[PDB]
Amino acid sequence: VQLLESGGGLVQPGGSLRLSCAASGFTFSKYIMQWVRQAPGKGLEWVSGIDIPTKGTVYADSVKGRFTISRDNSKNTLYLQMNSLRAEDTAVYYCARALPRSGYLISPHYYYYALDVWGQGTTVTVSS
Amino acid sequence: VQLLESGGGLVQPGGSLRLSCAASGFTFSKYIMQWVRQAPGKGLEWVSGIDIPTKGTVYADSVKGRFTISRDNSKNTLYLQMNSLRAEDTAVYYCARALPRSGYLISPHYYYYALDVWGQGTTVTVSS
Amino acid sequence: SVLTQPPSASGTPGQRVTISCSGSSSNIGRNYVYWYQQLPGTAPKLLIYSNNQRPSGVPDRFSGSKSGTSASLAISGLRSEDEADYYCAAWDASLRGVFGGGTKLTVL
Amino acid sequence: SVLTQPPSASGTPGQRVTISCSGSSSNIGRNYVYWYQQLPGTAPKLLIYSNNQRPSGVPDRFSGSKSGTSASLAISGLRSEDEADYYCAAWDASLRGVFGGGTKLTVL
Amino acid sequence: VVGGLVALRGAHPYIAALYWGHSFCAGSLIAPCWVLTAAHCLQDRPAPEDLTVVLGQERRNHSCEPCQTLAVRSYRLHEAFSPVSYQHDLALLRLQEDADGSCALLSPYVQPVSLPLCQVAGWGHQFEGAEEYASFLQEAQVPFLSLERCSAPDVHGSSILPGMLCAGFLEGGTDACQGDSGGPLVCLTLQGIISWGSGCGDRNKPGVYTDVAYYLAWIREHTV
Amino acid sequence: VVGGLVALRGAHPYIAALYWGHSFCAGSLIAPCWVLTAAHCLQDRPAPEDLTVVLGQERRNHSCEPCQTLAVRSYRLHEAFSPVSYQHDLALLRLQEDADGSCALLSPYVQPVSLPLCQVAGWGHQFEGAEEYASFLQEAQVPFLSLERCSAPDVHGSSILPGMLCAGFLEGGTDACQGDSGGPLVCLTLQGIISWGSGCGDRNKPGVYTDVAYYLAWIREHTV
Ligand SMILES: *[C@@H]1O[C@H](CO[C@@H]2O[C@@H](C)[C@@H](O)[C@@H](O)[C@@H]2O)[C@@H](O[C@@H]2O[C@H](CO)[C@@H](O[C@@H]3O[C@H](CO[C@H]4O[C@H](CO)[C@@H](O)[C@H](O)[C@@H]4O)[C@@H](O)[C@H](O[C@H]4O[C@H](CO)[C@@H](O)[C@H](O)[C@@H]4O)[C@@H]3O)[C@H](O)[C@H]2NC(C)=O)[C@H](O)[C@H]1NC(C)=O
Ligand SMILES: *[C@@H]1O[C@H](CO[C@@H]2O[C@@H](C)[C@@H](O)[C@@H](O)[C@@H]2O)[C@@H](O[C@@H]2O[C@H](CO)[C@@H](O[C@@H]3O[C@H](CO[C@H]4O[C@H](CO)[C@@H](O)[C@H](O)[C@@H]4O)[C@@H](O)[C@H](O[C@H]4O[C@H](CO)[C@@H](O)[C@H](O)[C@@H]4O)[C@@H]3O)[C@H](O)[C@H]2NC(C)=O)[C@H](O)[C@H]1NC(C)=O
Repeated sequence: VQLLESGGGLVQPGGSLRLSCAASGFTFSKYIMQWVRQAPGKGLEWVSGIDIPTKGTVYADSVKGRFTISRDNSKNTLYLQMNSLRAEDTAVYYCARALPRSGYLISPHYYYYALDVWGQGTTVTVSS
Repeated sequence: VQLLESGGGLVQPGGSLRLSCAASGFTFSKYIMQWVRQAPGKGLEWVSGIDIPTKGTVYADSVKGRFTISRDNSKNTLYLQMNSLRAEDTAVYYCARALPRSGYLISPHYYYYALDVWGQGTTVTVSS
Repeated sequence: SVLTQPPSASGTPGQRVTISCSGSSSNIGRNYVYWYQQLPGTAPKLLIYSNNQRPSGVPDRFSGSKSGTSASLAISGLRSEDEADYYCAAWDASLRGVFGGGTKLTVL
Repeated sequence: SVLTQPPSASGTPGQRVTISCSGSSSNIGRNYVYWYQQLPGTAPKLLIYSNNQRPSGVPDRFSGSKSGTSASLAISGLRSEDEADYYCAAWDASLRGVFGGGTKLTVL
Repeated sequence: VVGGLVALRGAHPYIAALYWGHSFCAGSLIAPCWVLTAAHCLQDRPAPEDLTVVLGQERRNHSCEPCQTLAVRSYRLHEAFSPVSYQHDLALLRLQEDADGSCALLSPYVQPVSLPLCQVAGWGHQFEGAEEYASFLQEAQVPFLSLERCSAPDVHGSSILPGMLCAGFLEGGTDACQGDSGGPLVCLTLQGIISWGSGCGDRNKPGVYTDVAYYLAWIREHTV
Repeated sequence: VVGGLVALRGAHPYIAALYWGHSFCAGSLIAPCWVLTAAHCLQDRPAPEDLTVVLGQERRNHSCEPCQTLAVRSYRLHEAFSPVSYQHDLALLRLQEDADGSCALLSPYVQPVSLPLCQVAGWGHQFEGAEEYASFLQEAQVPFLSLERCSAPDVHGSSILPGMLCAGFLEGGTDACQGDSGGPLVCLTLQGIISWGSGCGDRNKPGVYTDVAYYLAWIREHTV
């Protein structure tokens, strides 16, 4: 089980950028895929999620209307289209998975809605 | 879960007798039904079994060809037709159930091929 | 098939006694072992299944082990309520459940 | 939603420290709480899920509890390898996973 | 239902069977055009045109003379349902009216259950790791458990949220299991919806239901 | 298969799917007219006319162009199979010849596996209490475990009888599960038949197989 992020770099303010998260070692269909960003010297911040039950796609209010998260299940990869990147979007963007809850039984073997596996992280710099 | 035996009594040697075991509180279709006899002052002795996997009906050598075990699943009852009852067939006849093994998984909840539930026992006397 | 058990055993309350069962390669060494307890005038009660597993309601002080063609039952923290008949059980090649001779456990 | 955490915490090796998380009735009092540890320069690591459950590989010395709108994480048998960032997590009414501010645990 | 018994032919005329794709769960006829089930049955949000409702049934997915097959006009998950915690785990199915506006025909085998010695029924697993559903509809007697016993640290702790209830034994044995989701708990009145449980018939782990009396106003508002 | 992965379309051409009634399990094509499976699959002894064998398949019970449906002439459970202990847990299926005496047509997707880095495959439960079978054929890498580790008191003790073997991890995770019975363990040669296991992916409880090399003479004698 491995997650690999890519697409980070230096962007001018107001620009655009797209992130990628390649997945290996697990079925990229039974898990919720998320973006979490780590601004330098700050804490974690949940950005986006996909295939969340009772929802289609959830965005944080700070990135709503500018960020788009999508999947390519055939390529086993996760995308994050970031537009209108303002100054405080600088962070280390993480890609993580969470197992959704399915039916009657909850088992200690399976870790529901917990971010058990993360990626290394890709650095996004928005500076002029 | 309850098992009730009936049909015991005093029989002349060479006679015939039929035992009954009414079942309640459990499905009389998913369990192996057995007869075990307790001769006075002796130990246990397995007599007959029905719906044993890979077999149809198993008899002890001491009762083979004289005893017939059968079911009435609609009546939830178990029978034991005893014929040519000789002298050392005197015993307290017990009716018990055992859960068969089904597939890949063995669970601590379910007690496979173990005689977990018995009956009170019915007394058979073969004397002249 | 047949299973060999000591005719009787004795013990003092609070002690630990062992009931042993001896079999062959067709019943015990090839299959599980089961233990049953029978108080006088009552039906047998399941104690051990799968050579080491206890049904719910049976105290942890009853222990069973299997080693090849021999099986044993241990009763630690012996009480006066353990005076009963103990039988080992198995199934032979043609299924056909088999019982041991039985052991008279006495609590002195 | 937002979760409130102390900025930092301190401890001596072998001691027991507690990390507390404070929330509202829409995230913590209405849903599970999760804990993550992040060493410097590394990705976060799952510590606690379902307010008290540990993933395999996490030592038993990490304990989590939830009581209403507040949650806490305890680290007993503190070692020098526990110097990390600790975050509480939850999901709000519109799912949308929420993270706490983070606590700087120092091993002195 | 682990540790249960085969129900009689006309024992639970209010139970409903829901089919879509390869997925199945149960429900409760609370009105001629209304079936009440669990919100987590339909949390993947299938189309209402993909849903099949069978009323009057005894064997799972077997045709019978009293069986009644119906389509679903629409369903309404609870607006506050949490897929993470399974709180507000209830949904309402609206059945499809025929030409003369009759959704379900009442019969000795099809009959709605009233809204507010408890009994649980379903076609779920009869054993904890069962490979197949129960062919016959199983039933079981489970006592109602107090909320203080629900929220005990050794039983369920803080997982018990408002709107939930416990039913079963702290010693294990008889309980609901996988495949019983959405099924009825009748004490007759509908008192629970089979919602979730950690294991099937474990000690100190009884099944958790949806307190139907907690959501009476929601049901009355959204069944008009 | 818990903790496994979706197999490729032409990854396991030797795997077979067996259907009768509502029952299902897997197998291994060892010859054009011979399928090797578990004895406990067929311990209730259904009629050979009730058995359906599908070769070349990827989705469970879904028709495909390379799929091949075959009837069963007869099956032979092992004469010493114990339903109590699951020893000698293997059976042989004889497929039905057509007019010109060809049982299975060899193709890139239908191919027998040879008889004597281990891999286990099946359509079983992907989670311990799963409600449905795996739709896609799952695969997993499981190491072979030593017999001394098999018969350890903390792993399996005296339950490991001659003819059995272990495969998987003592830490849990990846393992076989319910629904995988009779499936292959290939290390390619067939080295095991998915036989039994106490739990799915438990710590110190790896899955138990049938040692195919232990029964080579039996297979050679009863496949002539
Ligand atoms: C048993 O479960 C069946 C579903 O499960 C499958 O089958 C079983 C045997 C197992 O193999 C299981 O593993 C499978 O997954 C269930 O089948 C359902 O039966 C109903 C019967 O009414 C079907 O509804 C009819 O559908 C046709 C066309 O269906 C297509 O479109 C729908 C809409 O998306 C798709 O979901 C389907 O897959 C098809 O692609 C309609 O033409 C027809 O309309 C008529 O009836 C309606 C309602 O009465 C009227 O309003 C109309 O005017 C017409 O008069 C039905 O709507 C349903 O498609 C089918 N589902 C599946 C997945 O096959 C079966 O009913 C269960 N039986 C029992 C006894 O419980
Ligand atoms: C999927 O699984 C099917 C079985 O499972 C059921 O269906 C699925 C969809 C689920 O709903 C599940 O829950 C159900 O339990 C399986 O169905 C099988 O398909 C084969 C197709 O060849 C059928 O065989 C044919 O049977 C007919 C008549 O069958 C009757 O008699 C048999 C014998 O006892 C009974 O078992 C049946 O129940 C019927 O009562 C024969 O006429 C026919 O003969 C022809 O073919 C043979 C062999 O090729 C030739 O020798 C002859 O000369 C003829 O040319 C077939 O033998 C089988 O009955 C059927 N079983 C069931 C239970 O329905 C299906 O194949 C699976 N599909 C895939 C892709 O895996």
